[PDB]
Amino acid sequence: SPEALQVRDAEDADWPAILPFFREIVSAGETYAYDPELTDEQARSLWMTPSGPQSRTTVAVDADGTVLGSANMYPNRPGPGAHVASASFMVAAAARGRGVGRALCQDMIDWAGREGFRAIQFNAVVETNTVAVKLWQSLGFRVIGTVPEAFHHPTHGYVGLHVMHRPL
Amino acid sequence: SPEALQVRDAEDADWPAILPFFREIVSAGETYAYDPELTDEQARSLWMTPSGPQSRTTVAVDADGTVLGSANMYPNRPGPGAHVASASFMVAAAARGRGVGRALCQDMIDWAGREGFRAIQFNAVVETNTVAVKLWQSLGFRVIGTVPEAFHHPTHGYVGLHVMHRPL
Repeated sequence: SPEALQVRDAEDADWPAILPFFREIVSAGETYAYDPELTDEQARSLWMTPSGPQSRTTVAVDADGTVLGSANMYPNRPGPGAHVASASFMVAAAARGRGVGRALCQDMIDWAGREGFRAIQFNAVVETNTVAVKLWQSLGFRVIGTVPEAFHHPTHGYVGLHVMHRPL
Repeated sequence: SPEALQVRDAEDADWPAILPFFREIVSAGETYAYDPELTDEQARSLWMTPSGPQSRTTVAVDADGTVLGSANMYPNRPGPGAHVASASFMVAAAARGRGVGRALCQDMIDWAGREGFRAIQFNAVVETNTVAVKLWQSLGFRVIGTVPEAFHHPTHGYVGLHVMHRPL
């Protein structure tokens, strides 16, 4: 339920529940471009946020504490680009249609605002991932442009990658 | 001269000549967003291409073998995005206006073609860097879109970052 769902900072102990989401996403090959052969520990380094720039990892949990999804958020570029945040999202297949993506992204937008960022950018949103596209649009993001044929989809062939942006 | 200029694979021994270019670019803060405090060896790891995916680092040299500039080139994204190449360029301040950027980029386009890439993408081209923008346009790249106010320029304030693309 919406009432049972919480987005909170990820704890180190949540990583084993997040890892299979990552593996599902690489296997499906429909939403994000990753190296297919990362170690568990390489994936953890990319996803979990170590203490010490303006970065965070969250989990969405149900009322039993079961992890349903996760987000991480960080400056999109360093130095003179660091005022623009970005983020990535993973939702458990079993948890789709429960508003988990929306909750994670809204929480991320609230975080970016309070942390002083001026905007949020998603560098590559697969154009066939229309659930994500439409969800991000509903949360204020727009397509800046689309790089054509930039992603090989297993069913739809070479498809575009949107760059999406939201001011804060 | 054009005749004296060669683009060739970088040798390990060229790195000390390339390092100051990197430092100049970070210091000026006008063209690329980098962490300002990378070690020399972190910069080398980011720039020089180790053996073992579809990546290369070049130097432009004069007839005495003096390094005038450098490029590196690689897949823009892994896995299902790996058919799109990207690249970065650094030209010595003292070597500007000698066609070094053009030579490095043409060589990169020729490489990407022979290595089988389907396109080239530049993720972030500062909109005020019009020498680069116009040069890339002259070599077939177009602006896909511009992320507004994504880069803090020391004179022009918050300015856009173009995403640029060329088919192969």
